[PDB]
Amino acid sequence: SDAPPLTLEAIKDRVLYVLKLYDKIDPEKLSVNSHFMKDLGLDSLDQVEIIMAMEDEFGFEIPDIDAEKLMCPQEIVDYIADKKDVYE
Amino acid sequence: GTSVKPIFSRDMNEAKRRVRELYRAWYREVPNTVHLFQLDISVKQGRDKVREMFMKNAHVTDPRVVDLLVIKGKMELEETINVWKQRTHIMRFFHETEAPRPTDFLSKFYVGHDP
Amino acid sequence: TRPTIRPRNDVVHKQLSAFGQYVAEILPKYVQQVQVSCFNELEIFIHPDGVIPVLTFLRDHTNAQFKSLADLTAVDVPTRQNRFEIVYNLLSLRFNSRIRVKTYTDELTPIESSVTVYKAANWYEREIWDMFGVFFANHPDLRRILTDYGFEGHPFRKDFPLSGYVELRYDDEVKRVVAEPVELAQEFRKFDLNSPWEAFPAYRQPPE
Amino acid sequence: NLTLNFGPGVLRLVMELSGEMVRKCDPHIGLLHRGTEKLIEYKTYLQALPYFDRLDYVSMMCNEQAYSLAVEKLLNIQPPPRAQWIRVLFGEITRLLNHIMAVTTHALDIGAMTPFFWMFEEREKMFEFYERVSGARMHAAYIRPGGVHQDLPLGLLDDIYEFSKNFSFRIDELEEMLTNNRIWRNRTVDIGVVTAEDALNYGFSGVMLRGSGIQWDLRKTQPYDVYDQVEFDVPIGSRGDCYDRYLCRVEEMRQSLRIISQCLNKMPPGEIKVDDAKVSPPKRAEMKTSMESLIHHFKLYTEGYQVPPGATYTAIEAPKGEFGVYLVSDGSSRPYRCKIKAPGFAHLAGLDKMSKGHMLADVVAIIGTQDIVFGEVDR
Amino acid sequence: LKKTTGLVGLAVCETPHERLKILYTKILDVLGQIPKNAAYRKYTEQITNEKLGMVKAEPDVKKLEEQLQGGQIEEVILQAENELSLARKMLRWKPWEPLVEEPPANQWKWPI
Ligand SMILES: CCCCCCCCCCCC(=O)SCCNC(=O)CCNC(=O)[C@H](O)C(C)(C)COP(=O)(O)O
Repeated sequence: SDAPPLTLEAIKDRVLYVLKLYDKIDPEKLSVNSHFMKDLGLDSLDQVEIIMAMEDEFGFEIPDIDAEKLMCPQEIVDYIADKKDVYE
Repeated sequence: GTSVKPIFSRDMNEAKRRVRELYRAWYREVPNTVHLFQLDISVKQGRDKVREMFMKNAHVTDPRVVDLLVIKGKMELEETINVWKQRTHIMRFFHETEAPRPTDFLSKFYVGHDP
Repeated sequence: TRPTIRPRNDVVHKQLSAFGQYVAEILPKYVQQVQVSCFNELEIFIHPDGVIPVLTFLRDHTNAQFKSLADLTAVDVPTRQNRFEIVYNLLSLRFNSRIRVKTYTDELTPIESSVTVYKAANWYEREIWDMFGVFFANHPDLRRILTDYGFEGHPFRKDFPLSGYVELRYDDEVKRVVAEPVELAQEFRKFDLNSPWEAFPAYRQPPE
Repeated sequence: NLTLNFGPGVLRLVMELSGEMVRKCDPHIGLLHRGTEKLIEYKTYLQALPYFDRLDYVSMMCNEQAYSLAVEKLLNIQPPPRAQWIRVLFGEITRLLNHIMAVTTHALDIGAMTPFFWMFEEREKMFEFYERVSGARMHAAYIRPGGVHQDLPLGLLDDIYEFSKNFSFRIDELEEMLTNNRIWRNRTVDIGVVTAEDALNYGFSGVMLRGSGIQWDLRKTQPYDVYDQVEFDVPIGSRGDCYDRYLCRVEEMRQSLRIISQCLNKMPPGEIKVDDAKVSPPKRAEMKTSMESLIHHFKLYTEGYQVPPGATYTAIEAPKGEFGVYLVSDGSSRPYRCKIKAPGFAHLAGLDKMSKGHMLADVVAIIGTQDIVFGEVDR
Repeated sequence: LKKTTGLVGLAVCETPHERLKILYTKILDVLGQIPKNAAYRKYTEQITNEKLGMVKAEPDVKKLEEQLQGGQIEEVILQAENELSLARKMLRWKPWEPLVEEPPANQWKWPI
């Protein structure tokens, strides 16, 4: 158990990298507080695809009930940290 | 008025949730379908075709119709996963042999009498 | 009534009428109509909500014991608000008798599955769903049984065309069987056979 | 626990097996779905008759008879006595044909393959009977909703008698090859055992009932035509397995010989279709001499007869079980709806429960004992 | 006593009179909870009382089989259990109540 603990800085970096690899959001427009619907022009299906990208990047499952409220990368990071039990 | 018996969903939100679940399942399955059937398409265009087939019915505003569509889509997914379809059934979604049909007024005038 | 006319049986007619009134009295929540035809066939017209109770009664009551499900099918009548009528044919071996139960539904109203009453219903319901598009609730596994994989539509509907919408051939460019819009070298010849001068006065409808 | 797809009469079978045992067996059908019931709505009743030849194509005249009985009931007419006797005689000949095919195909699939030839010679002789009466060997279209198409030729009864008096020895050779053989018994005994209550609830009929001890036969409980005028016995099983069903089928062949003998001796004289020219076509000489006969011939062969509105469910004891038709008439010369009930449908639906806890080599035996033809199953 | 009733899966019952009495008394007990005006209750009570008196007035088994018109007392017991199950389910369903709703105006009009 000598592996370094996961930190919200690393969480944000990973989430932003998966956003960058998503080909419908250009890197120059996305921010941690950007909103999927109006700030980026995405509908529900792109949001679902982003959620599955999160699921297979962070190696766990996200129920649909709480997956429909994550609308910005910041609260995605919040949800990951809450399910991950990190401090900083 | 006009009280009707539900199929699965009491309103539009439950139907949308079922639609999202079905879409997630199809999106997960597409790469397995591409590999297992030895198709000549990419995963990207397979998922694009899935998205197009979902968007074909995006105008429906009736929960009974929506969850009947979801039942049919689940039937199709079960047919694909269990490899009950052949490669021909999977490839029928793309119409690679059908000749392109012009939507222009002049072209349809030239070819025949069909509007 | 000389040798060319079918003979009629009054005893069976009376017995079936009596059993129809008996069934209607026992289950007034679901029975809307009872009929006995001139060739001694008893049918019971019920509300859709009573598919499971009525059938269960007819299977389990000591005075009915209709233990065999001979056939389950549907009929499409486009002119009705409820398009499809569902017909159950039941055979009783104890009393050597047959009965028919009818109910109705439309394209969007589910019908309860009767597999828990008769195991034979399973495939029949699948066939109905395959050919008419009637959904059965609580079916163990509802899916197509007669049509090709990925076939669109329900061919036993009246508005479905006889030759369908697609045909199949082998293509050598893509080296597989492909489906294309149907083209017939000879169109099916539609015949107008019905004559004027009605045949049966006993079935004449009021001129409204 | 692996999965096997035994695909391509023609059947696809998807099964899960753990070791040698069969855990689950789902048949996939539709490889012979021709859309017969939709096609029938575009035909007159006479035009629709030949489809029943192709429904269960091992027993043609029996399906013909069932359809004809349904139309007769809707028309409120009755066939003449001689037509009824001819119908029952050819129905028993057809039962012999079907039972030969079923038993010898079962044995061939198991691996015997000699009685197949031995009895297909007899099958060829009965095909000769079919051709002499109708001009066709199998798709006969002989039994019509008014009786039969034509009277028998002048020497047919003698040849039917000559054939039927030697058939018992052929059955005896069959039994000598199969009945007491230890390999056949080991392949058939205690295989596909079904209880009486399960058979009733699963919609089984015919032998699939009588093998489990159920005393039911439609020619005895709900007789049609002249059946109530002939005597015969109903073979009944005791263990409800494949071996008892095989014994029952052999015994029904013998009882069919008995009924055929009775039919040969009591064939009555007279006409062979109903003397009602608004239903049955007139004779050619009458058509060519009389005005009413010409008009009725013209109208019957162009428009067809109108059937009064109504719905019937008519069933017969076909060689494979209860064969039924739900026929709906709207008053015109074309049927509004025709639903065909085939016993093989329910039998194949019950195949899954019949093959629980058996070997892979037993599924073939269960399929053979179910007597499945996919023309009637798919329609 | 006999063996092999003749139907596969139907075992021979020793002492079928006591089984029949117990089943009929259970059926009457269940029917007691149904409203008196219900046709199902009165019809089934009539049938059950008839059969109970028949089995209480006959010690012989073959003569009882002939008199009950069912034959093979084992399937008579099976039918009694089926009736008990139906009585419980029908108490749950309460189908003596008036009709749920009428069909549309021309739902059953044939032809057309
Ligand atoms: C490889 C080949 C694969 C084949 C693909 C098979 C396709 C299966 C068939 C598809 C099943 C259906 O039609 S599912 C029926 C479709 N659902 C609806 O129409 C409901 C109302 N419309 C909406 O909710 C939105 O337009 C919508 C964009 C849909 C949601 O996006 P948002 O809520 O964010 O807004």
